[PDB]
Amino acid sequence: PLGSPEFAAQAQALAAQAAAAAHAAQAHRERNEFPEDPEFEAVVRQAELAIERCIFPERIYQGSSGSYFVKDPQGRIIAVFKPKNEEPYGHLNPKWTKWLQKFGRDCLVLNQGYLSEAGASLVDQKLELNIVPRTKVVYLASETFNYSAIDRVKSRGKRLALRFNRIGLPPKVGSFQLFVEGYKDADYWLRRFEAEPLPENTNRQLLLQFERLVVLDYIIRNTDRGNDNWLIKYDCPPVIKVAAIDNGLAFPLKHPDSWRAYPFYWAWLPQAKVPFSQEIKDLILPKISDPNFVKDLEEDLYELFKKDPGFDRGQFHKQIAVMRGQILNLTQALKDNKSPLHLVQMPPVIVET
Amino acid sequence: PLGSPEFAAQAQALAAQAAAAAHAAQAHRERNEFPEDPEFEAVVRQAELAIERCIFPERIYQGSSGSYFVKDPQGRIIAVFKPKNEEPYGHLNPKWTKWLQKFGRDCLVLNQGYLSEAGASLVDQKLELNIVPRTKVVYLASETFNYSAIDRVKSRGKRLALRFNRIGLPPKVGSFQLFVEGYKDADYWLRRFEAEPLPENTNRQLLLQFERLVVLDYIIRNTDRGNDNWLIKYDCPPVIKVAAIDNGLAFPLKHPDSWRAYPFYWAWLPQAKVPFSQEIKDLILPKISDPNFVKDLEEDLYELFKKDPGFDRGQFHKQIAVMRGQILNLTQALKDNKSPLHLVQMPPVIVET
Amino acid sequence: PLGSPEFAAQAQALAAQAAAAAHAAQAHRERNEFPEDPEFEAVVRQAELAIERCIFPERIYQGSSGSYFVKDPQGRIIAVFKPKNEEPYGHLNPKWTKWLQKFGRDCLVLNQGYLSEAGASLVDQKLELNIVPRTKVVYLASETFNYSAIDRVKSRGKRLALRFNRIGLPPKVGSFQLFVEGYKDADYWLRRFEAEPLPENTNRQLLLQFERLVVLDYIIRNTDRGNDNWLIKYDCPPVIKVAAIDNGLAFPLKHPDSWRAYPFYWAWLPQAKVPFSQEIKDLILPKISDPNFVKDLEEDLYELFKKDPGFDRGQFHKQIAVMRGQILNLTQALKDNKSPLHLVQMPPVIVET
Amino acid sequence: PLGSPEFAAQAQALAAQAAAAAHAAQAHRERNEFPEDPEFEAVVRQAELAIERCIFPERIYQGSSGSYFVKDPQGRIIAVFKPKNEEPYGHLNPKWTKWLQKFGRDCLVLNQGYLSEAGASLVDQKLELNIVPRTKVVYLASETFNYSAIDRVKSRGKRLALRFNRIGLPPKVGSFQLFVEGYKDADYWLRRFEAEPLPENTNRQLLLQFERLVVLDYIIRNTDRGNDNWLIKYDCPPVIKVAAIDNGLAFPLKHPDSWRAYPFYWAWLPQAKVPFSQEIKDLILPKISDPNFVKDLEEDLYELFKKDPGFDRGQFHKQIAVMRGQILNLTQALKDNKSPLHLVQMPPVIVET
Amino acid sequence: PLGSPEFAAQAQALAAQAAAAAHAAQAHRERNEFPEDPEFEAVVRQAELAIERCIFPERIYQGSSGSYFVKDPQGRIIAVFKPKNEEPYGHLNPKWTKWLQKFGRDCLVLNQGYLSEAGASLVDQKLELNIVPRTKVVYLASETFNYSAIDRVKSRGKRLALRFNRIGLPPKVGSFQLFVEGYKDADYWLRRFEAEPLPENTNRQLLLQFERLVVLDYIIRNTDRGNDNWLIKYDCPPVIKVAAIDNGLAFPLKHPDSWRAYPFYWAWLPQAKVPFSQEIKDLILPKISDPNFVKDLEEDLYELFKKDPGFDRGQFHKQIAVMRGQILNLTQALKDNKSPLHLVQMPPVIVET
Ligand SMILES: Nc1ncnc2c1ncn2[C@@H]1O[C@H](COP(=O)(O)OP(=O)(O)O)[C@@H](O)[C@H]1O
Ligand SMILES: Nc1ncnc2c1ncn2[C@@H]1O[C@H](COP(=O)(O)OP(=O)(O)O)[C@@H](O)[C@H]1O
Ligand SMILES: Nc1ncnc2c1ncn2[C@@H]1O[C@H](COP(=O)(O)OP(=O)(O)O)[C@@H](O)[C@H]1O
Ligand SMILES: Nc1ncnc2c1ncn2[C@@H]1O[C@H](COP(=O)(O)OP(=O)(O)O)[C@@H](O)[C@H]1O
Ligand SMILES: Nc1ncnc2c1ncn2[C@@H]1O[C@H](COP(=O)(O)OP(=O)(O)O)[C@@H](O)[C@H]1O
Repeated sequence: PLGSPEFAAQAQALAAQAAAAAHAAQAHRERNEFPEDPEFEAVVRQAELAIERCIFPERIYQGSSGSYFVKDPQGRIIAVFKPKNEEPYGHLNPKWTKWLQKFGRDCLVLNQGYLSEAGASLVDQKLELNIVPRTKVVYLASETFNYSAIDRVKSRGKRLALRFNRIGLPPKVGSFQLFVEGYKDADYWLRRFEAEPLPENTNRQLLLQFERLVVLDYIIRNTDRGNDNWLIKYDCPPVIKVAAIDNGLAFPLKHPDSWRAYPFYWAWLPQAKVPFSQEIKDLILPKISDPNFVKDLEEDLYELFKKDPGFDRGQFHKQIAVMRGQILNLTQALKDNKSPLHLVQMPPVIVET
Repeated sequence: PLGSPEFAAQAQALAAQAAAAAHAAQAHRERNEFPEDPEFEAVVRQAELAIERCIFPERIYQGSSGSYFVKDPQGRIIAVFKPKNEEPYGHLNPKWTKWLQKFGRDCLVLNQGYLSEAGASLVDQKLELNIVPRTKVVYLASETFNYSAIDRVKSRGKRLALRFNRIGLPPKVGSFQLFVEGYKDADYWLRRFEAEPLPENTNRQLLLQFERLVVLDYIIRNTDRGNDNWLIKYDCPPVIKVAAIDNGLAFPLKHPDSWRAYPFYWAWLPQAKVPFSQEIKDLILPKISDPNFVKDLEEDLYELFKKDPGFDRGQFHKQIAVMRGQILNLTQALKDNKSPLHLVQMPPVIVET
Repeated sequence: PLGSPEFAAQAQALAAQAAAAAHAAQAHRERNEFPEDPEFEAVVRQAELAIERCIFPERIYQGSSGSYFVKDPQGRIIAVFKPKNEEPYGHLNPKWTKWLQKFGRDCLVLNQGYLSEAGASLVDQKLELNIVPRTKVVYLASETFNYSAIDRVKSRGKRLALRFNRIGLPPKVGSFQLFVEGYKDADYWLRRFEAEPLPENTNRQLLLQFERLVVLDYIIRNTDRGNDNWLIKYDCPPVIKVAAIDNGLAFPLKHPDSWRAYPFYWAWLPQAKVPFSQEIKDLILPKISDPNFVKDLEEDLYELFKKDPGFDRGQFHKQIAVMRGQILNLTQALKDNKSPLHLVQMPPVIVET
Repeated sequence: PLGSPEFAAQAQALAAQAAAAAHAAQAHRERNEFPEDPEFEAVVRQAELAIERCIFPERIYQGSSGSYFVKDPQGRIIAVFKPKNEEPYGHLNPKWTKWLQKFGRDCLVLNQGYLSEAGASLVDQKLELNIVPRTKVVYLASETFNYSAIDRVKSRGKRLALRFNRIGLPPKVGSFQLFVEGYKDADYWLRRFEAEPLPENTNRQLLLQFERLVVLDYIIRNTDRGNDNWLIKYDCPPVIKVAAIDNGLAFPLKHPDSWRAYPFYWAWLPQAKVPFSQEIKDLILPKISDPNFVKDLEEDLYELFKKDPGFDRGQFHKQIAVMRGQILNLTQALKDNKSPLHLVQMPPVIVET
Repeated sequence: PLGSPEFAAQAQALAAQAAAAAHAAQAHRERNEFPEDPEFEAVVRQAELAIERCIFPERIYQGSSGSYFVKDPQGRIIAVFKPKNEEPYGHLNPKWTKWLQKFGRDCLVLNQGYLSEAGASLVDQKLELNIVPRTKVVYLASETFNYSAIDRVKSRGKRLALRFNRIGLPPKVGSFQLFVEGYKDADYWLRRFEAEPLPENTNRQLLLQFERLVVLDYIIRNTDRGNDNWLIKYDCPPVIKVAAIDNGLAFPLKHPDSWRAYPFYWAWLPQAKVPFSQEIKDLILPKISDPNFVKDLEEDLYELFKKDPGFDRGQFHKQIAVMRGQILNLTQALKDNKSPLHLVQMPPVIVET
């Protein structure tokens, strides 16, 4: 029916349903569905629930201004939430990027912290490191988040959606990282271990965890890893665990102008001279040296990243080019039984496809 | 020394000191000095003090999103603070006004609520009504006010001024109205009085207070007087007092397009039919019928108003033209022993100078 | 003669001579006169001389693309020259700065490397540290510098100035740092000393030098000090000397967004835990705690900085505000016999005047 | 399958492969393949090879700033390379052409020297003159070419392409003309011949070569032929050869405003009065008087020319119109046994199609 | 006191009074004062008076849409009022003139009808012709004029000026021409006279009047004189009078492109062949041939014309240049006892000063 009334009717079926799909996309996102990870989705519902019952995510007192401790309805801290528009460069929305070079010393993209945060977790899972607490992109509305004067006043009047939902403040997008319990700043424990050495079996464990951290931080090329920035959990009377937690500043789009800037702080630790174990070599090498694994990972990051309103294909390629370079270096250092310290000394490479 | 080296040196004395004055004006304002009213200034210091000791002005739960209960260091509520940039139209700063007509149904100016608030108090004092709690333009900085993401992050780092002041968040300008104790919504009491009439002596008092309210609300042509909006204080075992408290929406720049919109809600009360007393006639008439009193008042409002960044001489004339018209009507109704109700029925006049 | 023919003639004396001064300013700068330091000026003449005789400054092979080893007519390396327009952000000349915020993660100004370079030397002298080899702002023309295609072709034809000078390529402005002989990367020596400890008297010397480095790097808040970046000279059969040499990335305009980025690399050395000596306390404290010394230094930097075409008063204040903050911290740590390591741990302060 | 799923899939086959073709076009060009002339391609590989082994094309000392002597890995000069962006008007890239007339005295196009250079060779081959050394459009990257500050710094970091190529500096496009050995400035020999006349047989040879030069220079209407600009090779104890070498300024788009400007310098030589031989008449006439030969040549030049980013169809027609006019004049002078001198005296014609 | 406090105070006397003068100029104009002609001013007051008492100027039924019959309070027609903004090209206010040539066939200025109207009267008086009824530039406000929707609604609300004037609609500027009684279309009478000739004495009178018309229409170069356009008053049982009444389209800025367009319609009448009398020659020649009279007249028109908001000095010169040309021709034809018909046949001249 190439030019017939039967087809022109079908084209109008598609037209109006595609406009129905495009109208109701924002509501579909703000629903927070994770078919692929029900355990996480549960914790989000729990977060949403305490919000209704009026137990509000509270600002983190000593950290940044942009991060919140999400509480469950009982009162327990269950997650950390960092909203996109509460990041430092949260303004500058009318993308002003193409106007700038058509620059600069900056090596990170402008306002995609929450996506770095989420992407770190995504690389973690793909590599099976389990050091980054599951963290995903999530919508949340709360009295305690930083809204604008207009946003607040608009929201005093009763509003209803249509499925007769009440509408509070506009939900903010951000990273929602699962909170983990009984951990401490890596350096706190690290210096105690210096005073008291650990039983060699336990210490062998700490070292396996630490290697995983190195791998993760090298691939995403974290910009901001201190030794206060990862966490160690350790209880004596016997397991020891690390948690990689502050990954808002990774996935740069070029290696920094000077090598000295943005160092990996763990590279100065004595642990860093210990050559990579076999355990890490056959957990990681089978993956990162398969071109399909890297191809598949790149695409996972593409999907996650595109979500952002400000997404730029040009940037994403630059970002991936850096990562490829890291993967390359890492592969080498893994094949030659080198150590984390050796790895950070290898000259940075970019790989263009 | 009209073109000599002795004078050219004196001109450079003036140049650099006038630039020193213009540099350090913002710090001079944010200091909150009131030579003319030390009692008020004291309460501001007290507000500033609790801020340092970490007793923060808290958001008013049931009212608007833009208003805060300032507390003293003890915990007592001492003032209401409404910041300019937390008003509904707080955005729209790059004055976009001349671009609009060179409009509209709107009869109030855009973002000068705090000045209406302050101006109401200023008219109160000039007329000696003492129904508006002293309220002035004040700078305050606090964790609990609504700042932007940038403003917050910028302020985590230690900053010092130079007289080695610490610098918190940037101080906000707004209205700072003295809080008054033991009052209730005018209509709460008003309906009780209907059930229980008041002793005629007390009732005569309520009526004197009420006349003052009428006068104030008519001259500034309040846009937003409900009967929940003014307050009555009354304790039995014998004085009764009114408080005019929510004057953010007065000093319009034209009479509203339709007379029916923005009514004075007290005009429907039975009290409003009672003709103006002698007490009010010789408290007000000697003032508002002296052209110099009005001239002097206009200039007080000019000085207060100009403070605003968005101030517009064109608007201020329109504003004053309306007020003159009200004063005119009021003068008439006062000379002819008319009642508040009669007064609100008189056709609105504008007076152009 | 306020409006007379005698004065109008004098005003024309000034008009045409001020236009003569403004015409011939560029030639006056490109002359490289240093009344205040004849020893340096000599070395510049020597550099200019080898240029004529065709001994060309050669590109530094392993470093950056923007730096040249200036040779005397004999062949000896006598200076390092880094031209402004060969810096990384050398383009972007039509100042596009005000168009950007009226940003950003960048904490250094755009294209003022040569001035940081020169300013470091200027702070050195003022404090009498003598660890930075004298370095000033200098004009040089050479075949080997990176010119544009036009600049090169234009310069094949014979040109003459008028004092019948020949004109080669257009002279470039940059930093001209005196070359120092027999030094090596600080870490080269530092690790040898670890194998072989130094005689305690010599080692006490190394420590006095090192303190000076700390002081310099903290005040200008160098962004880019590695342990390959300063140099140690040491000959055994007994003095030891440091040279602070790569100061192109100091005088930031804000403390970096994250404390972890741009660390001072010497802070990890064991030397850094040794508390500040008396020798440094009475060489520096008498200076940096006199408000006039700081006032005088600020003005020296102002004069040097303004030279740049892109200079911005707004930036320069931000820059000075940072430095004041450093001076403040430094003063404290010097009074309390603290160590360099303690000093870098003190929270960064900004001081606004 | 005009609107079916089988076809929509095929359209996506084309879409993504055409985008793959368009992505990887620049890499395809920078490869320098000449199926049609393997002997030339070889010399390019040889040039590329010495570049890797670090034998760099060196600047031509006495000529222009834009030309380089390409060396093979042995050290021998094998080619002359003139990059497009090192031509005099190499800037002005954002084509600013249509903005200019919607002018001027200029009769050559702005920045297509390398194409004139290449086109001269292309006309040579088509006419079988063999006086222009084979010269084609070629990409080359080298330390010694004139790059920008950014281009240089960007290229210090290791980069890799993906077929795991290393990436040096960005390759420049230009003309790559085969270097020819043992030649001298035409006038050098020409004046010696005046002192010593040549054996009449040899001299008859010189004259056949010279006619070919005339033909070539007249058709492309070279703008810049001196008598230092073509070369004669001559060895006594017996052949003599000319080489037409500097053809960067031909293919004008109009005849010059004044006939006197841009003369053909050989027209003043005594040789120029000698009428065209039969040898040239039946080598050239059979060609240039066949309309198909001219049609075919025009299309060869079209293909070569379009390569340029700045190409303009409007200009190319004007260019071809001039050439047609020359061909016309030339045909005439060839039919009537006229001499080169007669030919240059014939009034310039333009032929529009 | 050239730079003293005594003078700076006097300069502020001038500043604020000159701003007082400039503020209250519009009110000063809208007052309609004619010191120089009290008889006219009276009739304006009378017009204003009937307006208040609600006897409104009524639209002229058969003429243009822009003209009104002003009535006195009794009901008698006393004047014709043509408002500027009711002319055909009344829009186009934001002068768009300089944007047009930096054109055209149009030979009149855009929207200055009322000034032509007024200027005709002004030329009449200066020459003492007394055929144009006194007409001046006048402000009037009336319900019946054509106002905009906004103008009307704005004016329902009571407004007062400050000398406690009420404010009706905004007053319009226009021409206010005295109405004259018992006249008829010139051609009505003219054709009757053809049937009945007039007594020769009366006819001699008609001819003197007619000459005056010719003079007036030629000098201002009326564009639009029909024979219905001037009026004759004639009563039998003995004077006869003409009235020149519709002069809205004179003072062109160039002679029309074609001579045939805009003819003087009286030129076809038989009267027009009768040579100019002595009476007109010594009433006009003594004037128009004195250069000072013309100089003085030009300045009177300048003053009148400048009033217009759209006034343009460039145009006014062109206008005066045309008139000078007419005066020149007229002078000639008056000296040589020529007739009106001869005069209109003389080629148009422009005279530039
Ligand atoms: N997923 C997590 N589980 C447990 N503790 C966390 C987690 N994320 C952050 N923290 C802790 O909470 C605080 C939050 O700060 P962080 O998220 O690192 O950003 P910043 O310090 O820049 O605000 C830190 O003390 C950190 O140790
Ligand atoms: N100066 C004051 N003294 C005492 N009570 C006040 C004062 N101002 C406001 N209130 C009370 O506090 C609440 C604040 O609301 P208000 O200032 O009227 O603005 P909104 O209701 O629009 O937020 C009201 O309940 C009012 O009764
Ligand atoms: N003033 C100086 N005296 C002696 N050696 C120097 C001096 N400046 C730099 N060098 C040395 O020369 C090289 C130049 O590099 P440098 O100026 O540090 O910048 P980059 O390494 O970024 O090019 C380094 O090896 C350094 O050790
Ligand atoms: N293809 C070639 N073969 C041999 N010699 C050449 C060739 N091209 C140029 N030369 C010689 O090398 C020098 C290069 O200059 P040229 O290419 O003519 O441009 P310019 O003189 O404008 O730089 C000249 O001396 C010329 O004689
Ligand atoms: N000053 C005047 N005195 C007497 N009658 C007039 C006067 N002006 C106009 N009229 C008459 O009133 C009518 C008005 O028309 P007029 O002013 O000529 O312009 P239009 O015909 O274009 O509207 C005409 O009939 C004219 O005869």
